[PDB]
Amino acid sequence: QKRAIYPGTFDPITNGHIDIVTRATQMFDHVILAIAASPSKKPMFTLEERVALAQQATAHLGNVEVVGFSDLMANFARNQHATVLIRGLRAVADFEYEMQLAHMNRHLMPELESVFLMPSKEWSFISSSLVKEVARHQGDVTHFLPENVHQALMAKLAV
Amino acid sequence: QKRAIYPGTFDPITNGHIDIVTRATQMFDHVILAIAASPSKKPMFTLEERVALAQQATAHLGNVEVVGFSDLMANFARNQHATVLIRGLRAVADFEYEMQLAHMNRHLMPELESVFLMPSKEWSFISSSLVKEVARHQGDVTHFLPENVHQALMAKLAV
Amino acid sequence: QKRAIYPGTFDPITNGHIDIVTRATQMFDHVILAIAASPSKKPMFTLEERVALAQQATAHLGNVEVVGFSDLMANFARNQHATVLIRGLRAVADFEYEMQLAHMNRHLMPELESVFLMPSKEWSFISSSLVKEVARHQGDVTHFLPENVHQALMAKLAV
Amino acid sequence: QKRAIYPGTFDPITNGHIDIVTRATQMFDHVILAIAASPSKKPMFTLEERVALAQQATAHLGNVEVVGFSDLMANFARNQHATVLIRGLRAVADFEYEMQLAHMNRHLMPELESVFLMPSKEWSFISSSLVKEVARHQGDVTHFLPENVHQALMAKLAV
Amino acid sequence: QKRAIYPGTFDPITNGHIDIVTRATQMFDHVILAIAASPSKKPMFTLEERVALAQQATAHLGNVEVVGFSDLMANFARNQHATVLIRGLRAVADFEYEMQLAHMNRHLMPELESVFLMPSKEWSFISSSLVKEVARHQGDVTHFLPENVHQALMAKLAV
Amino acid sequence: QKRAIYPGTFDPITNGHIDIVTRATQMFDHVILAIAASPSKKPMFTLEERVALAQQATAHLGNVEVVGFSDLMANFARNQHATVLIRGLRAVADFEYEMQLAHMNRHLMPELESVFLMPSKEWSFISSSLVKEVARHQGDVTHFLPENVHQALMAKLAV
Ligand SMILES: Cc1nc2cccc(O)c2[nH]1
Ligand SMILES: Cc1nc2cccc(O)c2[nH]1
Ligand SMILES: Cc1nc2cccc(O)c2[nH]1
Ligand SMILES: Cc1nc2cccc(O)c2[nH]1
Ligand SMILES: Cc1nc2cccc(O)c2[nH]1
Ligand SMILES: Cc1nc2cccc(O)c2[nH]1
Ligand SMILES: [Cl-]
Ligand SMILES: [Cl-]
Ligand SMILES: [Cl-]
Repeated sequence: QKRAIYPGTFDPITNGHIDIVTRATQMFDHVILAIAASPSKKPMFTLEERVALAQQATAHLGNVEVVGFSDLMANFARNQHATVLIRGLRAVADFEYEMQLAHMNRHLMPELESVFLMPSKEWSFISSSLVKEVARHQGDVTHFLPENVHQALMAKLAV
Repeated sequence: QKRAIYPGTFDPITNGHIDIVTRATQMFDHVILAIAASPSKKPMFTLEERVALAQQATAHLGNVEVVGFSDLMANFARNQHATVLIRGLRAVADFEYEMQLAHMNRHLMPELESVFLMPSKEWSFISSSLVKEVARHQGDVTHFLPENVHQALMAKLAV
Repeated sequence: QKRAIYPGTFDPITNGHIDIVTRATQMFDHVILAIAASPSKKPMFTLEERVALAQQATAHLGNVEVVGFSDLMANFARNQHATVLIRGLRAVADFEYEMQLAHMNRHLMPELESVFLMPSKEWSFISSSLVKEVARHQGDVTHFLPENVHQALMAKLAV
Repeated sequence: QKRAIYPGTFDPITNGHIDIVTRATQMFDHVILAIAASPSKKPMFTLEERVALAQQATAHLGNVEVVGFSDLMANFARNQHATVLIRGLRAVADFEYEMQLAHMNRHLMPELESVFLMPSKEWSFISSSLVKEVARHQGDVTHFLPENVHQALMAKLAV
Repeated sequence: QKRAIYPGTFDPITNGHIDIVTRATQMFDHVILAIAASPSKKPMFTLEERVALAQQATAHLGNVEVVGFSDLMANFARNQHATVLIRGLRAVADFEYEMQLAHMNRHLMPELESVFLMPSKEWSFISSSLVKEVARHQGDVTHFLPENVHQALMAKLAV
Repeated sequence: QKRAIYPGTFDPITNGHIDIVTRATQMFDHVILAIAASPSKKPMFTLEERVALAQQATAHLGNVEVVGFSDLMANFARNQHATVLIRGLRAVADFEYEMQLAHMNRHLMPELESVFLMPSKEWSFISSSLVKEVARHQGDVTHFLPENVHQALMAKLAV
């Protein structure tokens, strides 16, 4: 009945993302983990890779649905019959950008309510960007990623 | 099914608060607007005034319950069987303090989720303290308050 | 007599920019809207496009002069006999970068005073970057741009 | 023609304030240095002390007028026929509070423009409160104050 | 050879403080844990209580010296022949205020270097004030304090 | 005996960097100025150029060692037997990113203590990026760079 969308680039999905979507499923009946194509960010993993990684990483959560999209997130939320948009908040830079996004999304879809969750202390200082940078220099990021994602990141960089 | 609390001092309740609680009622089945006694900040309105003002200002919202409390926010939420704690986010200063409170509340009550809502642009720059400061110095705050609150504030300041 | 420069990339000029330059004209006798070439930012519109867009968008303001430039803004301000440099302030990230810029410009031209204006609430959460991103995904940005700019942005993306 | 007000508590006026008001006088025809009674913060110097100190410290500026006021900043600016309100910006904490005040002042007096000036690097880390705190604890604040203010502060602290 | 001071009110000392001072002892030969009398903030524990609590809580650290002081931090560091001043950084609000203090301390004592340490994620969201606030309102703060401090806090709050 | 690493891209090294490393040498017995290859940032100067520039710029400091590296900084610090990692803190954006880095480095090398220094007021608003931008537009940056670096930057841009 209550449907929420959790959009992001998820390049790749981290334990921080896993924490947020898990909390979302404890709050709403159905959660769409929505992976934006984000070509402007030149992602390391293709959209199809990121969807598969997230599907495996969230298979244990019964009310999570992983979908990729290139639409405007506001339209995609409407077309998923979502009335809640989930984002995790990490730092001041996040907050300020999320504010901009939320006000734009409110303009585009006024009945879509943006709600923010604060991550666990364990994940409050990591990001996909940071994890990739450490991995690019062969540092150990097993603690920060789902097993399947760590394998795929290692495999990716080994090529 | 989902019970949420929206705690604060509400000294007095503003249109920013009304915006946040209205958004909350569109998200959750039952919202407790929880008014802290907050003696340490020496509020302008008494607790009984603040509760009465907030009840009148939210009477049109069918699933809002206005309740006073003097306990720790987490203790009151636990006793009310609430699993969601609503907070509005205004500025960076908000965010950092709310981050603190959220991590403390997660420690005190792990089954309580803190969710942050974003106010309309219309109310993004006001607070109870700013409204009181302007009104005390003979500025016009009509636009920022429910009618009943505006009347009570004028009466208060006329001493 | 009092001459001010309002420099920026204006890729493209938004209603937020229009608000700032309009306020500038209410404060100073002559305002130079100065469009930096900004090749490092790889702008969507060429400098000649951006100048024409801004000229049309500000034609109703009698004391606005639109000029493009690739010089150091401090030298360009001196060569325009400007003693005030206008910038609009939006978020914390803006403020911190504008501070850096102002201190550098003060080093380069000590008699050029940098003054900052805060935008209307309506435009406090938009930017050229955000508007382009929404438009790239076919979202409606008519509310955020001058008519001529919206047409040109639509036309640009339709190719 | 252009009348600007520079309001504050100036308890006491520092070289940071002198820097800001000096820059203002180079921008606008007439600058009112407006000293708030500010009883709620319990100032160290009385209003008559603060006005006298500021007058002496700005006597070399021909187009500065030092005036005390107890009204709302917007009410005083309106009554003084000022169309510019000067504020100095120091840090992020400044910025966010000044943003609030600016939006409130625009609501209260739309014909009043808030303009923000940036202090010299020399004064970017001081405030009246910090200076008083250092001086009270037997630290050297000579570098941060006009001579007349430094003398009065020593006299005050000798009690 | 290197003497460092770690000043604060420590009202009361928390596991965050213990973390910072422990890291300091691993960096410098001798660390003075300097407890400010700080009457202006009206501390919950007296100075003699705060010193006694901190001594017990740091007895396992061989190169820590706990000392009370009522002078300016810079004056005390000079008199203790310390050339390093330790401060912990928690949030953005910390950072900006510490930046101020550091620039003032460099002016007052140029031969004193301010170094900023970062607390563990475990303690990154707590402070003495937050701990007192939670404990006063019947919240569990056992995890955040040394055992001896927890006992003294309970005793204090039982009044 | 006490060994510290000061890592960064140093593209090119500025007087701000010189201030930080100089302060580091006043605090620790041996300082490794470590220049990260940073190919993702597409540096203006090659690693070998940046090392030579930094060597010349720090030749007057007896206990500075300039080394380039492409390793993970945490591993490089271990392999240099460094137990302190120095970073200068400039703005809020710096602080938030440095926090992320420090927590990651603590995960990778728990006995490596990250310590932050606040730069002199003179250099608190400059960066390699800003200096390059001014130089690209033929503005005078002699005040911000060591002589040898200014020459090399001029030479670079003259080609
Ligand atoms: C892909 C995408 N970028 C956006 C930016 C703002 C609002 C939206 O709905 C957006 N969707
Ligand atoms: C009254 C009150 N102060 C708090 C501080 C932290 C957490 C809480 O739940 C609190 N409740
Ligand atoms: C194009 C341009 N970038 C600048 C950076 C700093 C100062 C200036 O005057 C600048 N002009
Ligand atoms: C004394 C005073 N407090 C204010 C708050 C907001 C706006 C104003 O103009 C104010 N004046
Ligand atoms: C007690 C005290 N307040 C201070 C403020 C600035 C610098 C210092 O060294 C201080 N010490
Ligand atoms: C080159 C490099 N990037 C890093 C990011 C995090 C930690 C490290 O140790 C790093 N080293
Ligand atoms: Cl209380
Ligand atoms: Cl007052
Ligand atoms: Cl004190």
